[PDB]
Amino acid sequence: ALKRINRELADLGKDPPSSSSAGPVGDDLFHWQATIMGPADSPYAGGVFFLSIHFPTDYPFKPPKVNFTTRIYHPNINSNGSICLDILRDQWSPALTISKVLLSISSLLTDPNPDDPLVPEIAHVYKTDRSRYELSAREWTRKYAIG
Amino acid sequence: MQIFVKTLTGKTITLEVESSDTIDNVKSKIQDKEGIPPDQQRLIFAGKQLEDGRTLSDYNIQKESTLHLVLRLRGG
Amino acid sequence: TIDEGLYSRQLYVLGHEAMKQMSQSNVLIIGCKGLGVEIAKNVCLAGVKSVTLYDPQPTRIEDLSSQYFLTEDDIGVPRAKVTVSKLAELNQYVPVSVVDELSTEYLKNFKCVVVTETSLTKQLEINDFTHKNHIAYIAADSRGLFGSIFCDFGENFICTDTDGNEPLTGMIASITDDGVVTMLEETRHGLENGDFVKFTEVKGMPGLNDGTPRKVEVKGPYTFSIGSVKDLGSAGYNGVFTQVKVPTKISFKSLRESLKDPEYVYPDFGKMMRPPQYHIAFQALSAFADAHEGSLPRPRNDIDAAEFFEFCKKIASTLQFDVELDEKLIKEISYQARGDLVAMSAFLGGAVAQEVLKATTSKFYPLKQYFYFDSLESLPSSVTISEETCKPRGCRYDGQIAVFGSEFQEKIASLSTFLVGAGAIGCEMLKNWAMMGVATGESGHISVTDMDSIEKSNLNRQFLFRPRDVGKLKSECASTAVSIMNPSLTGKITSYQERVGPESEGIFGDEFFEKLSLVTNALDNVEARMYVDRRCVFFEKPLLESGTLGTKGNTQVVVPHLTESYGSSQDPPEKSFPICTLKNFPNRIEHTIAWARDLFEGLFKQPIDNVNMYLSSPNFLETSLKTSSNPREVLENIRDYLVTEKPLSFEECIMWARLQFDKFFNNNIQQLLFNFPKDSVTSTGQPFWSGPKRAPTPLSFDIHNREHFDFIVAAASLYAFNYGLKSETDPAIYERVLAGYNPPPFAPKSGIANKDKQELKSIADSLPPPSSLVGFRLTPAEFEKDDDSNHHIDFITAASNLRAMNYDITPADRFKTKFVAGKIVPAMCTSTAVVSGLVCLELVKLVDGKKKIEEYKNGFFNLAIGLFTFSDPIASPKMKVNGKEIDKIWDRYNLPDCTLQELIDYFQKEEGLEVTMLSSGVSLLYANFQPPKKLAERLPLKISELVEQITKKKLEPFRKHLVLEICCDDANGEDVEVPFICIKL
Ligand SMILES: Nc1ncnc2c1ncn2[C@@H]1O[C@H](COP(=O)(O)OP(=O)(O)OP(=O)(O)O)[C@@H](O)[C@H]1O
Ligand SMILES: [Mg+2]
Ligand SMILES: [Mg+2]
Repeated sequence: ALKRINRELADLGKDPPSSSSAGPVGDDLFHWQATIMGPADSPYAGGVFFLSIHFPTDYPFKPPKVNFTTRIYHPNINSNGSICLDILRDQWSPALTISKVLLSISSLLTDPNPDDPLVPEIAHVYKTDRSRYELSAREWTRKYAIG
Repeated sequence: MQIFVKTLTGKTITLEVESSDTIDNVKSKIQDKEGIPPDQQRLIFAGKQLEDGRTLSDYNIQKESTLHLVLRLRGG
Repeated sequence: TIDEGLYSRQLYVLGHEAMKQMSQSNVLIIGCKGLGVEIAKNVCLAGVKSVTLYDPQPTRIEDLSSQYFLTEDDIGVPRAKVTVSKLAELNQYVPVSVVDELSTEYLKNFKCVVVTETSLTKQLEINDFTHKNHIAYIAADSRGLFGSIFCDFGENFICTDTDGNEPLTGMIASITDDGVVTMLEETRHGLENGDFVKFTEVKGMPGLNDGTPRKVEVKGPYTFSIGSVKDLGSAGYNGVFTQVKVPTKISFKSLRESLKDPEYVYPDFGKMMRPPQYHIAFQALSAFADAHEGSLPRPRNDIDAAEFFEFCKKIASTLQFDVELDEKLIKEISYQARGDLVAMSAFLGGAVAQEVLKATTSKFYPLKQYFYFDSLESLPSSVTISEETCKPRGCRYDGQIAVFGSEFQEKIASLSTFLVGAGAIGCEMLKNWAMMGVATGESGHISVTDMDSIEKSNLNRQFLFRPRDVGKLKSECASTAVSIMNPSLTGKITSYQERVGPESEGIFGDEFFEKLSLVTNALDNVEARMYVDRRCVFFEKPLLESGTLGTKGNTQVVVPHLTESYGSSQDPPEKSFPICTLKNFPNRIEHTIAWARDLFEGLFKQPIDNVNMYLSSPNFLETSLKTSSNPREVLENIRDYLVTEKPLSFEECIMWARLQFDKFFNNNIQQLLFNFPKDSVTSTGQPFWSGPKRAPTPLSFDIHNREHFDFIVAAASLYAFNYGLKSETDPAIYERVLAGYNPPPFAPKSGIANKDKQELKSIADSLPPPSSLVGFRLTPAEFEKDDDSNHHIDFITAASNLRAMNYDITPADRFKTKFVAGKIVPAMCTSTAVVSGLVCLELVKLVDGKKKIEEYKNGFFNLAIGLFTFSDPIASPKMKVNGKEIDKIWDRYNLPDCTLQELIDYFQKEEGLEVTMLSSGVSLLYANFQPPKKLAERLPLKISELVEQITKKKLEPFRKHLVLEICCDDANGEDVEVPFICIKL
């Protein structure tokens, strides 16, 4: 638990990801605040999104709870920040680090998946009227992810 | 060499292995046939629990040997 | 007509039909010693029609070694007469009687006959009758550290369920023309060769939907075959399959036929040559008793051992057994003949009671036919076991002194044990400790902790409690009961009502733990197990773990400096469903039940809490606005639970329930179909509602439908409970109120700056001030499954079934809904008895202080299939630190409360290791990459001061140590693991 978390933190420190920055809040090793930069080739470009990571008492044998804190207009992210990602519910295996989770979240941001949505209305807009989806996503990122 | 693994729930599994195979290979085969991760498998043969890093010949496991795949229970 | 308020956990193991058939069966038990009384107790708790006892032998003192319904005031009285009165209290639905004379024909009155402490001639006489009249016959025996069981259910026993597993079901993707069934993506069918399955909802092959079972040929983990389906069609798409379980015919042999050529059941595969030895040994015991006026060989007597070995050789010659008799093992059987251990009695009684239930219910696979067991590795080796030490002393422990001796009895009497939990396993463990004489000496003591209270459903397997005790504290009642059993424990048991966890370290501290001899876990969750394991590892105390689930069980032992801990291994985690599946696209009843539970919580629990917190905190609005993820929904909840939708009668509650029905079963489905029409296709052209996604349909409210009325009643009642109004139940008022309801129009919406703040402020000012509402509070609904008059499970069942009707899913009844939503763990009394017996057999090994790892055994068993297995514990891993051998688990560093810089210098100088990270609890005290100014600030402080500063909380007065985890690198820069640090404050 503690040794694994410290190993991950040290590994993150050695090489700056340049696209994510995760670290313990205050001094609590099991609670981290992460930052994600919106992909350049995406509606969310030029936006900073804050995530809260809660490691369980049984880490790495149970998935960490990752929640978006910044408001985002995405088909697979609801208003509570919940993320529809497989690697965090049942595919969680104690073999991949938090950097992999952050990369997965960034990939999800770069291209949404409306075939298995979490917000049906946004997926419907994405499938039917793409331009409206792009405008809404850009407006939301401008008015929530900047400032 | 062919061995049998009996689960605590009554299921029977047939594995094709060789005497020189390690316990890790057997656990990987059991994962392939059942989906149980190797770290969560408890194999017992002749009163000895098999440990990763050793070979079958170290436990004197021969053809048509029977292993038991067990698990711990949280109730009580 | 089964009382589900008592047999709740047992019906999830057996079922309604099994228990219904069991409640019409009579059981006769011959012999009322420890084994007989254990079997009778388990049978009475199970719920058979009645029990009859037969044991005219007068009570003796040594009989108290394992008979816990006998007292020293009953010496000279027949055992059955003194036991019936105490057995009649366990269960009120099971009468218990005594017969003073047994005749052969009388046996025809009983469904099952159990025989203990009876000579072989009488057993043959009884079996010759039971076999030809189709009566189940079981015979059990317990001699010292050896045991035997024999079962004979007749030549034509019919077993309906063989393994006790739920039928397997799955969703098919495609069925080819040659019967090759393929599962959905990454889904395993789990079938074996020869199983039978039946299909439904198959498109393109209607013939497979008739319901006729078909053979299964497992061609892989994902695909199987059913044969040739050429005629029925060309290819089938989608659909479901369900396994069909067929009865089996089992043929038993009589005891007379079985003696010549027995069929063995092997509890341990490490010793497969022994059961042939025990078969001869037990017959030789019977012959010896018949040649000495029914007297067994005296304890540790050489003359009797020689005569017994002569009998063994004679029997082996007579039966033409081609086995080489092991003189040491056989003479060991002779020495311990007069032994009577409560642990062996509990183990065999649990097994035999399960066999009796199998005979009555025709379920699970029975033992076929001989089961010979030994635990000879428990014999002490650190004491003198001889004829002089094992001779009886005329006390209640003679049955145990005849196996272990007086010196080991003194060792047992000086134990200081700690039992965590007082559930079923806790009650069994306390019984065993009382019978064994644990902690009855001057320096002995027992401590038991449990914070729960007795309930009606607990009485089905926790035999120390009675209906008059419902509502009391488990630990106090168990302590009193076991003091009644063994009066020597009066004043030597301490009961706490504290939960063992991080919050109770002021009671179970260093002083408490340093005096113990061993810890026994009797819990029902993994968190407490891990916590207690860590505490035992730190204090270096032996730990005995045990767990059960239905008919399965396991027991493990943790020995300091020898084996690994409980937390060094992993177990499968509990399964949770993805949020997307629960929210919009369910395909199983479990998904609907989870959604219904969330709906219950969000309708009757969360808004009430928000309203109450608003009226309590004078400035809750600011916190809600700046902290909640969805403050506007909180404001809406407060507004519509205070002013707008506040009910003034029950008719308003009924109208609210109708509105909620429309909201959650008619309108959201319409919106979902507006977003994803039934004819829509994915981005790749495949239809959207294909596979695990089922197209829903809106529900139109019809009062004549039962589920709609159930939902209305439950929702209205729960809303009234929240607002504390009188709730009606007569359907006439519901029909009258709902008749005059005019639904508001609804049309799905297509979607399409400072207004939101304006709306929030408008809502805020509309809320009445808290000053105007003083003393007015709303009652939240706290989920409670076990109460059937609160409409909790009723509401969950109704909502789940309505959502199933939305998506065309087969609804589940209230029984399964309670099992799933309540997360009930199936439980049995037989499994509890078996695990307690195994744990108490390991306890004597722990007391003797055995230093080798081959002498301890971890046990696993499944009583549904009759499987037992044992394995040595895993030795604790070793490592090399600074050229020294270090135990990875049981070693630690002992350092004073020195400065952080002094600690780093100590590690650099002595171990030659560079400290890189140092953490205590969940705080990072020191890291190598921190800025130099922060380190300079934190370097000259002591460890205690540093912990207090980082955690921002003072250390408790009772804190006597600090456990620090340190990660360090060697000179070359390679990470090396080191044991934790125990700083002494
Ligand atoms: N952390 C703990 N500290 C002390 N006792 C505990 C702890 N966790 C659980 N227990 C107790 O362990 C016992 C577990 O036994 P069991 O699960 O059979 O009982 P139960 O939970 O009351 O019943 P049921 O599970 O049938 O509803 C219960 O007395 C429970 O109160
Ligand atoms: Mg309870
Ligand atoms: Mg429980």
